[PDB]
Amino acid sequence: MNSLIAQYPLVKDLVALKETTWFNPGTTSLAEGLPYVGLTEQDVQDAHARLSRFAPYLAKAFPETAATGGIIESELVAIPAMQKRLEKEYQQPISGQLLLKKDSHLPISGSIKARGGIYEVLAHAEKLALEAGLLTLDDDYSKLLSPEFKQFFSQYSIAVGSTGNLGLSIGIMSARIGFKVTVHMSADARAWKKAKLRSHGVTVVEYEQDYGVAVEEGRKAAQSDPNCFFIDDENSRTLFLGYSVAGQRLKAQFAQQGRIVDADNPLFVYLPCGVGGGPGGVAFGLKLAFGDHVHCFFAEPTHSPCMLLGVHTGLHDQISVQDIGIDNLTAADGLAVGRASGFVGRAMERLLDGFYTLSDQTMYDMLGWLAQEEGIRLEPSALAGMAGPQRVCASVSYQQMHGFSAEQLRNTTHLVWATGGGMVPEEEMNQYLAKGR
Ligand SMILES: *Cc1c(COP(=O)(O)O)cnc(C)c1O
Ligand SMILES: [K+]
Repeated sequence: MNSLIAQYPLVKDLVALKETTWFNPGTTSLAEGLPYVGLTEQDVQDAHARLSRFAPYLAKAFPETAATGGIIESELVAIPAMQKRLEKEYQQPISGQLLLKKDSHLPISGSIKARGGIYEVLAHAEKLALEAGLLTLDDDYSKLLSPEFKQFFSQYSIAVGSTGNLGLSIGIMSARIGFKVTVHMSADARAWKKAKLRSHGVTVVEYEQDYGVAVEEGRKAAQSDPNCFFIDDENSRTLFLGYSVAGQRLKAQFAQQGRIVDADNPLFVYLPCGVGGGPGGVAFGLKLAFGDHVHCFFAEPTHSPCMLLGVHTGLHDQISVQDIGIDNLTAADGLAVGRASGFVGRAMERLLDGFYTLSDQTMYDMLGWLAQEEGIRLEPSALAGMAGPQRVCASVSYQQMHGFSAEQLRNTTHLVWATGGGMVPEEEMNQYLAKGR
């Protein structure tokens, strides 16, 4: 701990809550890193194909998706006005072009969890219906909307411990399928989230104290309860694969928009990081899409640097931020995770270029500037990636490490991955806007 600090001087900066940037000196080629992921392009394509089978279902189940034929995807937009504002405010040029991926605006649940969380639920539904002999892979999955199917899914239950987007996404999707669903939340969690889940028929259970203990107790009660599936965001490869679908979806958007990614036109992507499933899965999908020419960076609150700590020390989930005296208290509630994933750090470290932290105030400030400059309103967690471009462009050592020429830097695309905000009510959004400077 001080034993850690002695071996890893960077840990002093973390304990001091200093905004920190760590470039990974151990990245590898895609070919060299792939064996360690434990998943393949075929696994990723099976996820695309599964979401395709569900498209006719989703188009009917969630009519908000009818216009996209039941595909759950988000806009890729250019934010050059925000680019200029960031350059002005932090006095660091951003080379090339700044873009924003609006996972904050995915349909159904308005966050990145509309990828992994929804996918997990649909995969579970499909597996059950297939094993029951009620569905085949060639069926029109619209049939899952029937009263008979709703009865069938009601014979199984799903539970989540989440006060945020994971619970919102899993709850909404599971209730529509017809599972019995329970979301376990602290009593202090925002009313609008509980109202929303309840409006969808989700049972929201609240705990006035010992919430973390409550979730562990729920997870154990489910562990030996055969028809309850308690979501495990620390270990689920299915969540990870659901997120990874973003890689080819993004590649297709770049192609449509006429945007090149190659050795002479690198893509740098900046991904907010909680437990690591979301950014890790997205990063894996990106690497399969773009190979060595995409460079991914994870972004965490200074009060919650669990993945940076885990990868930097090589301890991964064997260490928590609380182990080094950091409080895990942050306005970035989607990122307030004290211990990294059970598998993402080891799976992905060879394929991740860097990890950095930013303070709550920095998130609030940028949140305001983005509303002012681009008219896009996000939750604080979804601004973590927005600091990334200037961390990278400021670092000569990173650039020399990878051998970027000034011309490559000029032709770089910087993509900030926005992860939530679209479903946040006006009141809460106004509160976020009031906190920036
Ligand atoms: C889920 C989430 C993330 C990333 O979370 P992981 O726990 O790493 O999968 C980032 N931003 C928001 C708003 C989220 O809800
Ligand atoms: K984190």
